[PDB]
Amino acid sequence: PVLSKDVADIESILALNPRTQSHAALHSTLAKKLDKKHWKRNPDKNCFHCEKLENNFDDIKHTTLGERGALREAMRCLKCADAPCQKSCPTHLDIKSFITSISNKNYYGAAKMIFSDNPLGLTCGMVCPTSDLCVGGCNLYATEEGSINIGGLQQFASEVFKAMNIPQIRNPCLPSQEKMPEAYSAKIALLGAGPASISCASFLARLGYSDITIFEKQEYVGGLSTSEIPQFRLPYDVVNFEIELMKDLGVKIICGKSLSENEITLNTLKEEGYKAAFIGIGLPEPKTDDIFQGLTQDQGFYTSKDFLPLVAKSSKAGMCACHSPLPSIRGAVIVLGAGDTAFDCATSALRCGARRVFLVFRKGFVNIRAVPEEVELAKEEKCEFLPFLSPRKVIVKGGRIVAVQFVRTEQDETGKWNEDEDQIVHLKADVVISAFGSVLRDPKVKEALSPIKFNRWDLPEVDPETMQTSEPWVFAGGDIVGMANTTVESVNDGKQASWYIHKYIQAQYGASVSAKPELPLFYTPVDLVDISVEMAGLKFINPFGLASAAPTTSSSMIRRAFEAGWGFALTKTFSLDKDIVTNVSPRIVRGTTSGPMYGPGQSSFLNIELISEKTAAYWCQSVTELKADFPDNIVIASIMCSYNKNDWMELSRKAEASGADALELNLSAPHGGLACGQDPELVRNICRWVRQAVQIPFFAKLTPNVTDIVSIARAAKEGGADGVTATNTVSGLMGLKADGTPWPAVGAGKRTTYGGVSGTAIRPIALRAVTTIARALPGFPILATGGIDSAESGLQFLHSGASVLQVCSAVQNQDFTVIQDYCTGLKALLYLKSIEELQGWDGQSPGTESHQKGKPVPRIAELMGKKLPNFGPYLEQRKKIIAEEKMRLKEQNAAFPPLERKPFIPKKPIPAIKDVIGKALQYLGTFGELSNIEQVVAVIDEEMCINCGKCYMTCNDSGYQAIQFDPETHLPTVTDTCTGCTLCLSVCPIIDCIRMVSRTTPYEPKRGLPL
Amino acid sequence: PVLSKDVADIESILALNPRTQSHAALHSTLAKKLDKKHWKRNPDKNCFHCEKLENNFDDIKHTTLGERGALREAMRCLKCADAPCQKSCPTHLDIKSFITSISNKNYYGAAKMIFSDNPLGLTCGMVCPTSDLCVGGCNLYATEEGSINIGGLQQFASEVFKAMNIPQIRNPCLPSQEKMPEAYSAKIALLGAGPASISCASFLARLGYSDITIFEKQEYVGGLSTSEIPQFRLPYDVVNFEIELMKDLGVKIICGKSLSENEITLNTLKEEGYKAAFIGIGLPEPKTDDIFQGLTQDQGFYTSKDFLPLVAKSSKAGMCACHSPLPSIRGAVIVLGAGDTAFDCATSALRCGARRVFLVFRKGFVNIRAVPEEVELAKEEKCEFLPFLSPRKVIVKGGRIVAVQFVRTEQDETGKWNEDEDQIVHLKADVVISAFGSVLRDPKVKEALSPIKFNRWDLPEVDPETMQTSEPWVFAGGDIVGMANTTVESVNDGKQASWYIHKYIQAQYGASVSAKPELPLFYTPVDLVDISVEMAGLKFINPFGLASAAPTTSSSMIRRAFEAGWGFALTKTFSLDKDIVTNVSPRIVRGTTSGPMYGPGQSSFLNIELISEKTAAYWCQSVTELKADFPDNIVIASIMCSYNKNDWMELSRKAEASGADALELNLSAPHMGLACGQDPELVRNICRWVRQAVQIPFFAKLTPNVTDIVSIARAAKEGGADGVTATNTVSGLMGLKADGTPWPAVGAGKRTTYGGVSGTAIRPIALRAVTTIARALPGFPILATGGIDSAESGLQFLHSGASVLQVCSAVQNQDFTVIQDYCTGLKALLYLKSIEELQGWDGQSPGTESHQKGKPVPRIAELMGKKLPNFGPYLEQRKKIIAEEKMRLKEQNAAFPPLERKPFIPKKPIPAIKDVIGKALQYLGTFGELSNIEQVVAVIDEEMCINCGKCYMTCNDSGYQAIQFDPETHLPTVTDTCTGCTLCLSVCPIIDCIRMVSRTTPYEPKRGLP
Ligand SMILES: O=c1cc[nH]c(=O)[nH]1
Ligand code: SF4
Repeated sequence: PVLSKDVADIESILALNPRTQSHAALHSTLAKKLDKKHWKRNPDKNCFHCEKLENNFDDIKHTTLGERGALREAMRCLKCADAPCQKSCPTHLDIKSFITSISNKNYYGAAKMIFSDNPLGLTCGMVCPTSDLCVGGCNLYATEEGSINIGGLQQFASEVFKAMNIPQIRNPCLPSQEKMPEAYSAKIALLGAGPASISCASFLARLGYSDITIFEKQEYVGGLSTSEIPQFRLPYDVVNFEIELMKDLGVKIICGKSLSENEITLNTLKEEGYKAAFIGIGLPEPKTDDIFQGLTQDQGFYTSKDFLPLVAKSSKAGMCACHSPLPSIRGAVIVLGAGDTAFDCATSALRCGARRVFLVFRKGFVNIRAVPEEVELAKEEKCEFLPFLSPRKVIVKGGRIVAVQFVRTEQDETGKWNEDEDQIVHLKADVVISAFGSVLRDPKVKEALSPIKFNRWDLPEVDPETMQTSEPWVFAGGDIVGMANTTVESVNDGKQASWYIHKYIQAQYGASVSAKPELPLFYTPVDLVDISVEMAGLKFINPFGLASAAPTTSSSMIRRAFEAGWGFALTKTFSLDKDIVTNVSPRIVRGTTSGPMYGPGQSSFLNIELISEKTAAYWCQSVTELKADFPDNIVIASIMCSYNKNDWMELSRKAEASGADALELNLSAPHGGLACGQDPELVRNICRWVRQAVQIPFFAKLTPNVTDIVSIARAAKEGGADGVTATNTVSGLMGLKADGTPWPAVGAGKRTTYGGVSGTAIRPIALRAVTTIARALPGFPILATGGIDSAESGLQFLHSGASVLQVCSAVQNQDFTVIQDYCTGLKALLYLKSIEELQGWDGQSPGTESHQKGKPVPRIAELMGKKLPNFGPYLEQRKKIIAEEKMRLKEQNAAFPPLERKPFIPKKPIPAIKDVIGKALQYLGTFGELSNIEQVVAVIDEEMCINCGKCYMTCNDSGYQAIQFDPETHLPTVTDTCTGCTLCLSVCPIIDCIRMVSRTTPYEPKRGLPL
Repeated sequence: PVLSKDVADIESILALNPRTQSHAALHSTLAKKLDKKHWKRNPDKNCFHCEKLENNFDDIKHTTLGERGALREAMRCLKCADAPCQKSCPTHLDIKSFITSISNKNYYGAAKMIFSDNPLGLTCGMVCPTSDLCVGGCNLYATEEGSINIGGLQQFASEVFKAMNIPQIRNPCLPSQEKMPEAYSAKIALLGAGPASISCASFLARLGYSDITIFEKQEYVGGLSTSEIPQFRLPYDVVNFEIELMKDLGVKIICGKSLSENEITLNTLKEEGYKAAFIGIGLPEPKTDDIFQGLTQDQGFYTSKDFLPLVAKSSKAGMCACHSPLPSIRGAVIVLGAGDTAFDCATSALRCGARRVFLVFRKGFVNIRAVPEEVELAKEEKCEFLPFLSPRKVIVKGGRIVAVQFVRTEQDETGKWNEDEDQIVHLKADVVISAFGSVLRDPKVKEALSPIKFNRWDLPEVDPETMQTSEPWVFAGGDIVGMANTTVESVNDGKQASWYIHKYIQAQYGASVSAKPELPLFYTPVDLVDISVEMAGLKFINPFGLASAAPTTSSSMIRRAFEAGWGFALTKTFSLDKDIVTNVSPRIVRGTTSGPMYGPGQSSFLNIELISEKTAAYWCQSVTELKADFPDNIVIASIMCSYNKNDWMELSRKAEASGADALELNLSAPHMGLACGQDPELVRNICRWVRQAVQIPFFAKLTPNVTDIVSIARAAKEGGADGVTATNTVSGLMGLKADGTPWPAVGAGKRTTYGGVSGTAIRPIALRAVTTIARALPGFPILATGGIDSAESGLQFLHSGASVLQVCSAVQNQDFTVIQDYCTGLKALLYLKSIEELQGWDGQSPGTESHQKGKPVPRIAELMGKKLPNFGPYLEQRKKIIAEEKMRLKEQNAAFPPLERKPFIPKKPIPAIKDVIGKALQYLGTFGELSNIEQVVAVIDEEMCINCGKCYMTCNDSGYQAIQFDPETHLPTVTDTCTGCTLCLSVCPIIDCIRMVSRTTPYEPKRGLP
């Protein structure tokens, strides 16, 4: 037949494959109106109709991220200097550092950063009104694509850390507590177990106090995070996780005991030997309207303090022993108020069965107090909003509310709010929920706080810098102070107080504290992991070092790198005076290797820079200064000579006499390829010359621009080198302007020369070079360089036979502080190798569960395998099915078993660096050692698919035409003609939506004709 | 001194540099509350006052993109198969293709795609309610980051094309005007110069009709795009630009003529010899309420039909000859309605000086019919919204409105709407604008359409598939038909009608048309540019071909590539039967060369694939078939043998005998490396054997994995090759999982071997190889391979000395249709070299100018030199400066210097491919040939800066500590210690914010010691 034509079955496979177009298409406006329905993803503006939410407490946050989404968004962040988002965070989170960690897949280091400054970091990531806080200051607001989703990123890293089930540990800088000063045994009382006291108690325990007790009124802990914030925004297991992290530090919590006359008072505390007290009881009473006096829940009237804890008790497994019936809230519901309380009452009422919800405001839309994020959740669930109304009468008939009468409110010229008596509204409703806010109005609670001063708002007065009340041993924070209105500011109040409580207690025991506040960071057992490594007789405190490059232009720069934590550093390559060089400009440019993406995370640079412009005398003196000040940090002098025996011995002896721990020989000088590093005989002789001249170890820095880099490495070993640095830059031309001129272009003539490519774009070249050397010359020390930009990629190089890791381009893309990310990331990766329960993870990445847009898909029988993509009529069918399950799960009200949280324990010793070096090399082989019997095929998880057809298009025009793409559902199916080439997996936007599995059917290679 | 320590001056410059912190920070809640306001970028929820907008008609669209933002968003689009965004677009725009073109910097090809299906492509990008159309179908809605900004991308590409000032041309597929059949001179009339008629006339002109007249009532053209849609959403120069493209086709517009019983009627048109008519007059009258009859504008009452045209005429330069004043709208304004019209009245009233605006509507918020995009503009400008209110009477005192009395409305059991007489709102107001919608009511207009049938809605009845009325020669579309809600649906109405008008006219002249409607595309002189090239005695219809790789796995794929338009193709490498290979799996994986970014635009792939698993007989038969069916497309047979003279001669003769235009020798076989292609002696011998065996040209495919690729290129030439392909893949390992297992991992043993890296990550290596071969062997044909993914990158290889361009990974990332992007993009790059007025562009990219969020910075004397970043109290000061000049601009009032938009003409010959090949080599040389006297320094454009400090951080930890970063404004300044290394420019997220300029102060290399 015609071999180069598709048979009919393939032609039909290809039916939806893209084709070039020679005419404009004709589609009538009516046909287009009818077709639009089928593909619709987003809310339909014409839908007056809210879908059913009864008993549906699934996550509704727009900000929740999965790993795929988190990685994309962390890479987008500019990671700014002196960042304005951190300025705008009330707990001063180092957002730049934690987002950097996320971008490098170091979720532990990110979470550690987060919890060091905010012990409720996961709660805050979910509930912070970021548009009025950190995100409000984000520099990327100045771009069309907009500000960073900081809260969703914070939530993601904290959720991953929660899943690792690692405990908090006592501050490892402290002495053993037997040898702590008596002052740290002072009895400390905190009142109320909400965010403020949890934060305060956490920071005090970090400081070393061993007798800290939170007295909580209720039977449950967590404050409003537990009793009122809905489960569909803040899951209760988050609160429990943060509480258990506190209790890891020894904080005790006693429920059932109140700050109140005839119970706990400041007097009883003092008489019982408590030395300090923190008041964190919040605002316990609802703000009331006299109009509603006498109305009962039986009639359908609630305050927010009645209603929200009723919903929480029935929806938060682990709050009570009670399995509360969800309140039956049938009919029309009036919610009064314009803060967070009102909007959570409105969405919660829908979960209780409300038919319609009215949010009524005394003022206008311009005056809502909740942030636009929280408003949007009520708007998208079709709550109705009624401005400029003040309630006047409630109509009760038949024992139940049937209506509320309102009057119109207005402003005048002076801007005073009047009520117009003749302008009334009669609104039919079955349930009324007042959500005006909260107050402190309990005389017995205020009496228990005698004798502290209260202000005009009848709240305890504090110094806003120290949180101290008018009694020096009594501090206060959170909602009770009437300044904070957010979880993060309540957390910050307790943070601020902890330092000055510490100051006060220490002073009572006759001890001073430092004038500069110094609260400890957050620690786990991961931080005790040893990441030192020995190589060629040198001891490295960690395997990360600065390559000989632009970040080591000046020795002052190395000094700051050592102060930041870098384990070692190379000098910029230097030479004898007679070889002094002069740079041109421009000389370092961004790579075009990943398209027109500007800013953070450039995939390469190209440079036409020479060796150091600074003198050997400068470098030799600098090496002596750096080694005197940083004896545990390895300093390697990089040096270059022309092919001259006297020159190489003179220079190498000068560098050794300066005190360098080792030398690195830059083999780039030309001679007679062209560079000495490209000729094995020249490399052997240079190494022999240097070996005769010095006694300290030295390493030959190899170029990758050679046919056989193993032969160059072997030559250096034969000549006496103690190791090799693999590799220098790859020779390239980065591109041309459309007029043909180069970049970089030097002078009026716009000239250039070939430069060196660095960064992640050359990492496959460097990894292969390290691997081939490590396999051909086993045990010969390798210092790796080329695209290392994270602990994860560093570990790939260690696994491939490198002992230590040089970095340049990742610092050019950022700054020296990436070292803290690399060190915490390597500790975490090694630590997790000891945890049996996490063996399904890939490093710090949890096994990918079936999810849509960061949220797990409901595991429902009738929802699975029914060909229901997430659009058009199929989505409405999924909603129906989800709604029907939620109702079924209601009529049977069992299942309250929230697992008790217990940390995982290492089951083997934590590997050291020496344990992982070279351990991936066994998997490498020749092609003849790869099985062609054990073939695979692709398989697609339709629940994760976002219907783009990229797998189909890649198999059609780059593969085997083996995927069926459904014209109505846009769901792909791999068929039996798959060859397992794996291109589809490689182009799919969803991580792990496509998997390769063992082929179970007979396999025949497609040969076209016989043989 | 201590050389390794910073002196006090440098320690001061480093003050804001990041440092690893040792402790948790202490900052009181009060202090944080005060400091927050200094850095604030976005709206403050606590601010209830509108920022004053009087006479401010600057663009307020959230969707507008500059080039930097457009490139990011276009790379993000998945470019989907059977894309649902296109299904949800009423004009069926190929969104996948035009967005692909933008991502490849081919803005001409994008614009051509847009205007091919939508002749108002720029208007629609600006004003489409995309959440109810294309964007509402976007697959990326299923991701956290969300749907693609399709309209903003459409707007960006069309705006660049508008700036190129290139005209539309007559359909080049048509016969000369001389030889057109008589039917195409039929006199055609269109009524109304709005979107519907502009579209219909445009498509009729494309089909070849030469006598098309649009009759417009007003003295201005463009319909509601001109008369009512505000200048701050749709600038008038967009309308003018789209009209002039239509006029390029010969469509005539006559203003001051109306369809009305006493002027133009269907009868008079028939009497005058018009053979077809299209009714596109829209809905000319406002819908009114009895409650407002008698009220004048001087009493404070307007309809939207009265108000919005007054604001348009005053704010749209060139819309009228009469310069006219902005309406005097003072005090509180009530706008009645909840559609597009009402929200435009509300925002336009703030431009006229309103103190307060109430949008009042009779149903609830859930009932608002404008799209959320439109609502948000009024909300962000602090308009108040009053639901459930219906007007009952207007209070007039002293000759002017003082208040409107409303009654509350509600929804009962049925859902039917009631009015509550006892429940009243007395709302003070000085101005009332009714924006209830629009109707056709004029009896003289309706009588002029006799005798076509109207429907119960009192609108002309049409067949919804043909747009034909009850009279066969009269069609209608747009708002007048009552289906279209939007500019794009009106455009599509005219597009639909044009085919069936064409069908009717042809049949009236005794001619049939195709059973399948076939409207022509949009054409410009760019499309006539010749991009053919000769190389090694072979003629290539274009320089783009498929590399020997996975896209040529089967000859049926090469067939579809040729049908798509690819100039040439390589077979997958094949061998003799005895050398039959068997592939393993998995064997092709995504690159990790640009981090964890999945989906489109992978920066590399790695493969451990072998040569073809299909036999020589299959490939030889297939080459014969392909050369039979595509004689003008070049087919190159890729072949490989072991180091055996008889084998290479046998296989090359078999491929030659099949009809291959040329052979490509794959030198990857094992025999200073282990592959034949790594040793010049072996390459020279292999080429010699093949040269003795065959007479057609052959090319040696060179590996980059060699010390000196010139040596193996010269060996191929010495052996008799007619050229070389540079280059094959780079040897690499793409990475390991955290447990040490590799990817790809083959079998239960999880084994791998070294693979070949392809894609954009290897482009610097391939460009180096091509340029160095072209300099060493001048004139020797080079076929380039490695990271070619656009016409722009292809042109870099032609400039580097290649003649033709092989592609693999860009197709793996997409599909065969990228060839159309490559071809139009290369035509555009060559065409633009002939346009003197555009010499300051870089290819298709206009010269970047001061912008923030892709919107031009106002060049006002008071805003500049004045250290005002776009945040906190500085932003307030900027908006207070801007607002005062807008008021000053209300008086310093000009609108009488527009610009006759005349297209740029080539003023030099358009280069052929042969004219550009090798032209970059003149700039390449040794390091010694670079000047070290002509040094540069960095300079930052503060108006474009977004205050991230990345320049500062890079100079601090990778440079010369030469940048000051201000602690209060977060603005950087380059100081005199700059060395011009250029790292800061290279990391800045804003294109062209940092510039390198010639050093003017004395230059001294920093030596450390003397
Ligand atoms: O060895 C060197 C010197 C300058 N630039 C590089 O990339 N490598
Ligand atoms: S990197 Fe660019 S945007 Fe950022 S501060 Fe520097 S000049 Fe401004």
